[PDB]
Amino acid sequence: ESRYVLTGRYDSAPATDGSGTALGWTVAWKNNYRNAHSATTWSGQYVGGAEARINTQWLLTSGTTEANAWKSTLVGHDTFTKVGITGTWYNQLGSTFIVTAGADGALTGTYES
Amino acid sequence: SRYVLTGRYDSAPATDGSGTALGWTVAWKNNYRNAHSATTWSGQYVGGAEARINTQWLLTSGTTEANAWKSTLVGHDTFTKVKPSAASGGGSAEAGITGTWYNQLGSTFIVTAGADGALTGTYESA
Amino acid sequence: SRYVLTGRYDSAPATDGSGTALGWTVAWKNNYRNAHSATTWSGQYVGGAEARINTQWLLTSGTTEANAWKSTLVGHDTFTKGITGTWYNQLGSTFIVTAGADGALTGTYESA
Amino acid sequence: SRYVLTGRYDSAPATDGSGTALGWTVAWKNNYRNAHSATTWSGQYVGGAEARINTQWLLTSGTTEANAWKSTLVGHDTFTKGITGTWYNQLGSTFIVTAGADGALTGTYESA
Ligand SMILES: O=C(O)CCCC[C@@H]1SC[C@@H]2NC(=O)N[C@@H]21
Ligand SMILES: O=C(O)CCCC[C@@H]1SC[C@@H]2NC(=O)N[C@@H]21
Ligand SMILES: O=C(O)CCCC[C@@H]1SC[C@@H]2NC(=O)N[C@@H]21
Ligand SMILES: O=C(O)CCCC[C@@H]1SC[C@@H]2NC(=O)N[C@@H]21
Repeated sequence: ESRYVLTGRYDSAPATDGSGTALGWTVAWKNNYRNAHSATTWSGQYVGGAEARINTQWLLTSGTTEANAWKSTLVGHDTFTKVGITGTWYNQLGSTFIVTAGADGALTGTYES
Repeated sequence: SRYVLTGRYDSAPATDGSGTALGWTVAWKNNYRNAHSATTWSGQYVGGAEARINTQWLLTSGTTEANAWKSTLVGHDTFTKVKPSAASGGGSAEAGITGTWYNQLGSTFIVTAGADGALTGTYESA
Repeated sequence: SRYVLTGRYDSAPATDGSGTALGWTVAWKNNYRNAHSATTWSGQYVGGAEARINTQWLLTSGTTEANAWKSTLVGHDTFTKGITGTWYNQLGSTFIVTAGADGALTGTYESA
Repeated sequence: SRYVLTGRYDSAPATDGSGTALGWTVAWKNNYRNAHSATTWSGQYVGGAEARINTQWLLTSGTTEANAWKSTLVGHDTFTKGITGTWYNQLGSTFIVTAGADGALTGTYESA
């Protein structure tokens, strides 16, 4: 019930100069049980090493009438650590991110809030 | 040139007049170029008299840690539907979203909405 | 109704056709109401036949730590009426501002 | 190396445990340098043992129309030391502020 489909993209040929790896993904907050009529997108980068991390900023847009569109979108920032990109990650809110990074640049997985 | 996109949309939107929430991502790598960055668009599909996809976006570039404070640009794009621009409105979000769109910069957004929440297609910035 | 705003702007902008960087804050408290929140507009002034102030804004409400993840709204406002004057945006809010030689912005904001 | 800041904050915040909404602006010009940009920080003050100011910010650079699409950076800064005082963020930047009884924020900012 708390898990939702995610899909995204990442730079499958990142710079070799110490730069992180650019990526982003989306969750539409509808599953077979619940629907919040909203979607969040996370835009960020993967930073490998001992303390592998995914540092992001996100936009959460809710479906609204035109009259309420001015307040349709929340903005925030999430940092994820692994429990490379493929794997199970957790953020500071305790949300769980299960992800697979295809060789073609695709991000597929699930998110649980 | 053209880059793959993938994303998600609310496949059972509200019926109270609210728009349909959606989002998608482009990694700016194809087989010809790589900008080492990705943009995510978060927004909603609005139907009716003036169909639009209204978005805010975040463009994150790969950077060193010292430069991570400035890795992300923010902006907003409004998309107008050009193929087909004419619609009765039947088909719900899938029909409303599916097709070719252009934003205020003249970029081209070609997307298919289906399979209960999936968005696929191509993006071409101007 | 009306709220105090204060801000800053680049008092010596490039002359290469670039706009003038600026920003201002409204804390949504006046004598009669308090939404326990503040909006900041970050943007640029573009002078011309039809002068414009193009902005992105962040609206942070005071929240508990538990609700801090959803404390901040983001959006964009475009204002129509160099900087000194009365402007209105696409929601019909009224921005009344004075640009000082020091880079200061002072005025009042009234949201539709 | 310092730049003037001005802003606003909620001078009568909720008493429910909520933080204090605030915002401020820096136009990046002083008497020695001008980056032709402005940053606005929007966020809230959280009192207590370890007080903090948690923010999101927008840095808008003056640009020509063609470059306007990339005019604005977005980020988040967390400051540690009431609001009046000397604060530093996670970059090592220094924020020196005075919170006025009228809801004003006045001070100087120095980026790392
Ligand atoms: O309230 C909704 O509309 C759905 C819940 C979304 C939870 C958000 S997405 C950004 C942030 N990061 C998380 O892990 N959870 C919140
Ligand atoms: O410069 C890059 O790193 C890749 C190109 C980014 C183009 C951006 S994405 C947001 C905005 N909307 C568009 O249609 N184009 C720009
Ligand atoms: O609701 C609040 O917490 C205070 C009113 C906020 C109105 C917002 S500020 C950004 C946007 N631009 C406007 O003119 N109005 C809204
Ligand atoms: O070069 C500029 O355009 C002006 C200096 C910008 C420094 C930025 S403001 C946001 C972030 N937080 C800081 O302490 N420094 C950077």
